[PDB]
Amino acid sequence: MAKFGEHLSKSLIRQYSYYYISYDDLKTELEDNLSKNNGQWTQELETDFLESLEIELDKVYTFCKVKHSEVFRRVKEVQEQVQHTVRLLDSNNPPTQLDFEILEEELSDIIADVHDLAKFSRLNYTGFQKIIKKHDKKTGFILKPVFQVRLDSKPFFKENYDELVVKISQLYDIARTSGRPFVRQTTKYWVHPDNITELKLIILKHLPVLVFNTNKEFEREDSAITSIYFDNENLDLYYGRLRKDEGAEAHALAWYGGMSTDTIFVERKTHREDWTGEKSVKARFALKERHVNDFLKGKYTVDQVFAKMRKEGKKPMNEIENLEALASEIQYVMLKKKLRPVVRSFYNRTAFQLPGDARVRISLDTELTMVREDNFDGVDRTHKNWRRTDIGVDWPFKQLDDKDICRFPYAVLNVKLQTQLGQEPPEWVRELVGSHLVEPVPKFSKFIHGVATLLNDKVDSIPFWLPQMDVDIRKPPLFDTQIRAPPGKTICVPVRVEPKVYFATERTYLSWLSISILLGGVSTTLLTYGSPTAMIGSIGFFITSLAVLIRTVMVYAKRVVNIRLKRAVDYEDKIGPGMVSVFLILSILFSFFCNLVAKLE
Amino acid sequence: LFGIKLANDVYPPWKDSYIDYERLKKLLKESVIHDGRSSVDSWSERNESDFVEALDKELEKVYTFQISKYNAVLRKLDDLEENTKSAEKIQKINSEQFKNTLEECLDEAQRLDNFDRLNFTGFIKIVKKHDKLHPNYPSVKSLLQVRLKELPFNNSEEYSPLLYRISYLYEFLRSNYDHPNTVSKSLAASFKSYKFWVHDDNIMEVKARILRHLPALVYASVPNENDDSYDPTITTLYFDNDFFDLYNNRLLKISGAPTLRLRWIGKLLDKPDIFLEKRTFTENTETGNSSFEEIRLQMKAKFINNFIFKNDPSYKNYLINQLRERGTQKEELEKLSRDFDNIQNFIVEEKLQPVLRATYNRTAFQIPGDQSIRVTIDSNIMYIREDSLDKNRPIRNPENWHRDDIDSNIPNPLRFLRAGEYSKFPYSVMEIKVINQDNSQMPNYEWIKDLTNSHLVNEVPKFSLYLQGVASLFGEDDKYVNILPFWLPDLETDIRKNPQEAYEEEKKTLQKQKSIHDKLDNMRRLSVKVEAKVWLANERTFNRWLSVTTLLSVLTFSIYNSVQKAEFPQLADLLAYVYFFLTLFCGVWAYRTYLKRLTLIKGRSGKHLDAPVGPILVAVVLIVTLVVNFSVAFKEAARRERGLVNVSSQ
Amino acid sequence: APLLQRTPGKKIALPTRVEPKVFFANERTFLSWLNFTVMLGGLGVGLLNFGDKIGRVSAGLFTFVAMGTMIYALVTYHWRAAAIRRRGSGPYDDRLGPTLLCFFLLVAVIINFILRLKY
Amino acid sequence: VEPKVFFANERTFLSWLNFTVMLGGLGVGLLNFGDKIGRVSAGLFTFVAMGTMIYALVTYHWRAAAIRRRGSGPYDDRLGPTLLCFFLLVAVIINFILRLKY
Amino acid sequence: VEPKVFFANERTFLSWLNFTVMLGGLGVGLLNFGDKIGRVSAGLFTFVAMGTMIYALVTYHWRAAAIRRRGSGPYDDRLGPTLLCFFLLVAVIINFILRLKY
Ligand SMILES: CCCCCCCCCCCCCCCCCC(=O)OC[C@H](COP(=O)([O-])OCC[N+](C)(C)C)OC(=O)CCCCCCCCCCCCCCCCC
Ligand SMILES: CCCCCCCCCCCCCCCCCC(=O)OC[C@H](COP(=O)([O-])OCC[N+](C)(C)C)OC(=O)CCCCCCCCCCCCCCCCC
Ligand SMILES: O=P(O)(O)O[C@H]1[C@H](OP(=O)(O)O)[C@H](OP(=O)(O)O)[C@H](OP(=O)(O)O)[C@@H](OP(=O)(O)O)[C@H]1OP(=O)(O)O
Ligand SMILES: O=P(O)(O)O[C@H]1[C@H](OP(=O)(O)O)[C@H](OP(=O)(O)O)[C@H](OP(=O)(O)O)[C@@H](OP(=O)(O)O)[C@H]1OP(=O)(O)O
Ligand SMILES: O=P(O)(O)O[C@H]1[C@H](OP(=O)(O)O)[C@H](OP(=O)(O)O)[C@H](OP(=O)(O)O)[C@@H](OP(=O)(O)O)[C@H]1OP(=O)(O)O
Repeated sequence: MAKFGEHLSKSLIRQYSYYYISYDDLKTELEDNLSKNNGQWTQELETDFLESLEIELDKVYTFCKVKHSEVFRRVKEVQEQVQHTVRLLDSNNPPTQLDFEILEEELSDIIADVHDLAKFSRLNYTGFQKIIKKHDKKTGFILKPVFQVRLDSKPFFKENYDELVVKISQLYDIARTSGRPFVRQTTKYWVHPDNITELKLIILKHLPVLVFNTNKEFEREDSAITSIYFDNENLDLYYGRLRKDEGAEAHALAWYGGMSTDTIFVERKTHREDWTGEKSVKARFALKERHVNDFLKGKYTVDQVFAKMRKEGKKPMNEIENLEALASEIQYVMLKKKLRPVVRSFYNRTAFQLPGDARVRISLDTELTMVREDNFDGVDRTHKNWRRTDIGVDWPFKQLDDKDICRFPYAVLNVKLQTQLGQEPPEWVRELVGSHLVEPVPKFSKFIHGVATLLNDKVDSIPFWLPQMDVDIRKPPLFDTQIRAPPGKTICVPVRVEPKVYFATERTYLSWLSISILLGGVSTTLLTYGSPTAMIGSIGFFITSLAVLIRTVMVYAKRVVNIRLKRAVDYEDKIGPGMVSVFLILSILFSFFCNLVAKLE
Repeated sequence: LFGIKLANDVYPPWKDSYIDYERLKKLLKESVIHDGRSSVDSWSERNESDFVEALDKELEKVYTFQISKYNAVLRKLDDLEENTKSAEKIQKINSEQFKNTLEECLDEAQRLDNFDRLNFTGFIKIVKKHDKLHPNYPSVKSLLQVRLKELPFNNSEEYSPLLYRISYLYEFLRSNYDHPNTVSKSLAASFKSYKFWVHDDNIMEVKARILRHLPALVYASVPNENDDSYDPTITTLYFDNDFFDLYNNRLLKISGAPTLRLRWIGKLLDKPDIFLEKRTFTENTETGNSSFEEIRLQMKAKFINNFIFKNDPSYKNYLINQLRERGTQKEELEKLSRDFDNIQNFIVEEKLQPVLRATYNRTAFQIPGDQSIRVTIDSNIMYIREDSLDKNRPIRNPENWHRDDIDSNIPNPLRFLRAGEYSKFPYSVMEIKVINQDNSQMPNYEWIKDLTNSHLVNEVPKFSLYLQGVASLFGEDDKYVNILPFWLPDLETDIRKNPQEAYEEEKKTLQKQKSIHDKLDNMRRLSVKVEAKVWLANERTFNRWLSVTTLLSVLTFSIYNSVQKAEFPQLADLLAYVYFFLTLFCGVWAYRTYLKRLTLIKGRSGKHLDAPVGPILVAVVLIVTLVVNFSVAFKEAARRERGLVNVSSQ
Repeated sequence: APLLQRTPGKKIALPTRVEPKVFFANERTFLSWLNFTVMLGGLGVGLLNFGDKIGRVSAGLFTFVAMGTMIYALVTYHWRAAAIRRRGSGPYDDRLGPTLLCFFLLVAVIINFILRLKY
Repeated sequence: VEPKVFFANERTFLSWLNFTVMLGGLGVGLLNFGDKIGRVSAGLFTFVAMGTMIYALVTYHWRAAAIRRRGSGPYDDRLGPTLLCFFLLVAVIINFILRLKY
Repeated sequence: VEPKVFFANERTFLSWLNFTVMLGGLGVGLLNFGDKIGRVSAGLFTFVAMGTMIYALVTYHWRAAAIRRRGSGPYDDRLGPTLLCFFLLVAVIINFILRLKY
């Protein structure tokens, strides 16, 4: 797949690049020395290679010690600063959210440095072991004992960095609790099953695995995530999410694990938008399964949902009121719009992320199926229940009818990057997302895909990826406008407009308007001051001015209306220039012709 | 008291050579019995010297017998193997003679194994007792350990080479003819488990060698009601009865011996999930694996007492009804009911009750979706005595399933423990599981082979947390435990090894075992920017609005100052008025929308940065003004053309 | 396909972003040349409809320049639009155009000066 | 070093010179073709145009020095358009009422 | 080919050409309709317009050639705009002085 030197070159951030082991250099030296001596090894070659190894080991040990001391100093200083900040809360000037967020940012930087340093030390130890194994395998001399003693005498790897991560996470939690009153980029990719394992292995060389099990076992049902989505009979919310509207809501009841889980998360996603950009606000609260049905009927009052949360008192009142307002809004929307379960989105998610480090997070969702929950065809799939009890998490649901289930053929890779300004995403991520193992499909939605595939007969507007599900996305290791919407179901792609266009659309308007004024300035001048023969040319200039004004008004009213509603705007003007040129030239001809005919006729 | 067990388990022909454990117990207790009314230097140097002499005689006799019969049966096996060559002699092998020899050899090997087991238990007990009652005098563990080192077979709970040779020779005899079969006493997706003790100083290195191949698993808490400790402490409360039947059966390698425990994480005050787990390892002669079966039930702390003490089948019905209301399928409920009945009957028949608690931290390495290799390291292992065997002063209430002493809100409950109620395990425990589903050899797992033979670990075959806990907490008491694990005389020594000696003295064992394995194989084969840009755009748009305003003003004042010279002064004055109002509106609207958009850019909120009302009204007003001017210039005020009148005639 | 294009090395056709700046540059260039044309044509028609004999004769000297720059603006705008619709580019075609138009405008101005001062 | 910013500065100067040319053209036309009352409207308009051109020249020179030395920084250009809008409105109103009065 | 610098240079030349054409048109309007003083002022304004026209054209060609050679053009424009503003001011004041005198 890749050689170790490439792995070292790929795992650096230009700060540990120079100080990595020169694995390629040692390998080349060993191979060349073996070749030059006719495959043989002697004591002088052994001493030379040992000198090279000792120089590399001293460099690595020195850099590791320097970084270890620096990280300890930073941890001590930030711990003292956090303690002082906590103490200052009793003073007459609280440190406030700015100071607390500065502390949080510094703690995040320390976590990143600790993780990078631990990875660097581990990779260097791996390289040393590989070099020693290659040596005592290729030649007839054994170097494992002596170099093991040297490595023990310079132990850049015997450093427990887990304690540092625990301490910095504790400091971060304390800062977040006591303070409570970068650029983020998330992308979605399709992974063919044949390319799954390899892909997974790559992510396993850079990030650990989150296990939702107390015994750290990989049980079948632990990774299962299920989510029921809610819609009207008219699929109002599906169109609202497809056409990215302001206030577009997505209501779901999700849960984790098998169907013995008694905590169902009521979630709402709201699409907010300003000229700055589009954002999604997610708000969810946990509700005991037993009451979920009643909560959907209005029989379970919001105060009953958060009665014990207030009774315990281990929750700030601001959070309690926020959750109460969220629950009230969700229940009111469900009762008003008459929402019903439509699609269940089941999948198994494997999450890779370093503890306390949010720079790179990866979620691989496999076995993604979407089951039909609604009764729009007259078949009662959910017998007065918020979910279908005919199926659980028993993939691939062999008991379902073929019409009710859409088994998504690929897996979904969700890459979330949180990169502070001034740096860039790590190299391994960059070559992971641009390799042949993934197929970038931005804005893929499991709810939209499920509704479009299962309720296709009731849908007259489909996402862009739907008519492309038969495309083979496998690519060899290293322009298409024929994607036509099916008959009667137009592909919907909302078009977002750059803020500067909002002024450019105005700019040209004024640039036209002024010109029309000039033409009007002529047309009036030849009417109120012009002689009766000048009114003849004023006729043409008047026609030209009116045409220019009307064209300008209609063009830019249409442009404003189409920049709203997120419609595609044709920015090429193929009528205005030619029309104004012809009209102006003909007006000048008409004026000159009138004067000349007055002269000669 | 293990003296009665020694007497009852006396093999008469060897009756002389058993440890006289009662006699050593009497020399130890003579300091209390003798001079019962004078506690002044009861244990003098002469008493210590006599005790060491007696221990020396007992060690010499017992282990001389053990080595003598070990070598004698080895000679018998050599005489049986001398026929494993010279194919002509192989064809002449008498099956009955070989069968009888193998039968006698395996019976003798089993007898020697029992001999060593009880005698080792007795010697360990007496050594620990002497160490405990006499701390001011030197430890007698050294002599026992030295005599253990003077043994041609390392006692580490693995099957002795006797049985390996017996199985080989049975296979050879069956390969020869297998016509009269053999006796029933012949003993032969597979997986294999390795267990190591790792010193703390080596931990950080060892994990590295694991993290090269396997990713580390990070415990992520399942989202719960609060989702609108970095790494927990796993606690396992192991059950057992009064006679310690489960411990004895698991220590004696009886196939199907189960272990029952209650497992959770964190503190019980949090109300964590509690799992009652029955774990069983089965190893049948006809099989070639160690099939593992685990039956777990998620219990509730309210129902545990009645479930495990009163034999109340109410929690079963409660959980089944709850899960059925949650929609759980009928087959899952049937399996759950079967598990409930099985565990309840097991507890009731075996009369089990919580015995000891073990708390540790678990780190796991495994590739997701790949069961081929798993590594598990348990650190910070601590055992707490939770038994109710002391009738006068029970450690925990016999009607309660856990100790209330160490489960309170006091933030150091561990002070409640007294001497003998707790024990800390000094080394980390590593378990490597290899699921060899295929029947072939090991598919490129040489790093496990490196770790196992490395200086960084100490392999302890058949190790178990439960067995070690029982040995450390209840082993010193003869009233409860009468058998001890063979790995006990290894915790006291330093398991660390010299890295240079890894290929000077650790390669001694490494290459000895390597020569053993290759010779075995051989013989078997023989067998921001956006904000700034938009701000500038707003500036320029205001500039262009001012330009349009200036143009309209120029037109306005040009016609206003010449209205008198116009052919139609009334129309010119009306045009000047209209254009003056247009200029005023253009200026005021330009400034107003400039301010509004500036507020929107600095206050970065707002759906759109457009304002079509002003442009539209300006343009329509210009159109209306031009049309009105044309009409007045060609109607009543300037009547020359009602319809189409003007022609090319002036 | 509502603006669905496939990137060179991938298999799924994704929505593509069109850049209106390219069209806006063409519009602005044409509008600048149209300001030239409108102002010169207004001067010409004003001279023709309100000037004396000399002014009436000299009105053509600016009308012709206005027509030349209008034709040049339309032709250049359409050619640039055709270029951007396929590949773009084409900057090395507006050197002799502006120079010739400035030369003709200066010649017309000097000719107007000559008929004004001489007569 | 950066032609684009220099060209933008010159384009801004010429954009202000557009206002100067329009207002000064109206003023000069009134001066050479107007009556007595129009000839002071001419003076007011040409004063506004003169101020606009002088402000444009000073701002152009200052911005040229700034771009030559440091680079960028157009965030301080807010007062000029505001004063120009105010002066345009007040001059237009004053001239209109002065012509209407007489 | 990167004609961004060329396009910016063309935009600057077109702004200069807007200014010069507006000045020339207003001067020609002053010529054919004004009196002797009006004609003198028209001559001055047309001189300014045509001088700035030639300046802008020559500078545009030179800047394009230098961009082709190096990528940047002459930037001695701390004088050009200054002289243009100066001559505009002198022309307006001369017209006003002639009008006041007569
Ligand atoms: C595109 C360029 C034109 C627009 C640029 C300015 C934009 C704003 C538009 C302003 C329009 C001005 C309205 C008329 C101003 C007063 C004219 C007047 O008093 O005429 C009386 C006199 C009357 O002429 P007359 O004596 O032949 O009238 C005969 C009628 N009896 C017999 C009763 C007298 O007209 C003129 O002398 C000149 C009028 C036209 C001015 C010449 C245009 C030159 C272009 C540069 C000047 C720009 C301002 C004028 C624009 C006119 C465009 C054709
Ligand atoms: C800093 C900038 C400096 C100034 C820039 C250059 C200014 C040049 C001055 C231009 C004057 C244009 C005069 C047009 C002809 C006058 C009409 C006339 O005959 O007078 C009628 C009437 C009177 O006619 P009269 O001739 O019978 O009056 C008799 C009185 N005596 C004897 C004194 C002459 O005059 C007016 O009231 C006209 C009002 C003034 C018109 C000013 C128009 C300015 C328009 C500028 C807009 C520019 C937009 C783009 C234009 C591009 C070029 C086309
Ligand atoms: O290319 P390298 O990074 O130097 O490592 C590879 C290979 O590992 P990878 O395939 O993961 O790169 C093996 O490295 P180790 O497992 O020993 O650490 C090793 O093969 P062996 O196990 O047989 O030693 C050896 O391959 P070989 O020695 O057979 O040539 C070597 O490949 P190169 O030596 O060609 O670089
Ligand atoms: O990270 P978030 O701000 O919470 O946005 C989430 C996130 O996806 P994106 O980051 O790409 O937008 C979800 O993925 P997970 O949180 O489950 O890992 C995704 O899920 P889907 O792929 O099913 O759409 C959907 O959030 P949710 O799962 O709650 O529906 C999405 O919000 P968007 O709809 O805006 O993409
Ligand atoms: O008996 P407890 O130890 O106090 O636990 C109960 C139990 O919770 P669980 O369902 O999760 O086991 C109740 O449900 P039941 O099984 O007894 O029916 C539940 O009741 P509600 O969810 O309906 O409110 C809740 O509250 P309650 O104390 O009223 O029984 C809870 O109590 P805790 O908050 O103390 O855990």
